[PDB]
Amino acid sequence: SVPSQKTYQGSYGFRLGFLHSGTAKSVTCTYSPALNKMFCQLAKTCPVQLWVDSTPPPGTRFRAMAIYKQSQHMTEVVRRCPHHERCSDSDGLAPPQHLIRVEGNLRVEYLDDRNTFRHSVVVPYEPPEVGSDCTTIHYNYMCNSSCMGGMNRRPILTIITLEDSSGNLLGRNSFEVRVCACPGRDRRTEEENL
Ligand SMILES: [Zn+2]
Repeated sequence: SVPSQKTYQGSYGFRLGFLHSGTAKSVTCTYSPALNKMFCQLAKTCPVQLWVDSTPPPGTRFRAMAIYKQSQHMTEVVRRCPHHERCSDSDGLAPPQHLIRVEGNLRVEYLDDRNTFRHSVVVPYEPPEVGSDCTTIHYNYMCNSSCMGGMNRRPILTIITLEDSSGNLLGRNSFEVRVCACPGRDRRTEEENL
């Protein structure tokens, strides 16, 4: 039981885009093109852009789900550590076990899969303003990569699926995530190896 991570642009040319924030110490979120990897801080805004070549149907939704990047951990459900699950950081919408939240959207929906037990967060797709190129969603990651009892220093991927009103697959993309105290420093360091 592991969700597919195969990239699939689909009929609407579904792609992800990210801000070009750089690696100065003050950045709270930064994306590495070379590593296809997002470096972000705990509970801080994480902008992800949805790009499409054609506007998807009314009722289209997009879903985010985390899985472990390493094959020997892939079947394990990614969830918050007991400490953070018990933290008083609720937004009144997200379940306490869920790693990924959506910020600033009251139509957000959260799922515990009854069969796979996977967590995911789903949101109604809205097309960009006519003068805009893409739709920006603000995610929050509610555990650090280094959380004891949670991700436990294990790398994760976030999978974003585009789906129709019936939940049929329309598109898929993914990116690796590290949730850390110093995204800029950590990105610059990880790219040093290239
Ligand atoms: Zn944690």
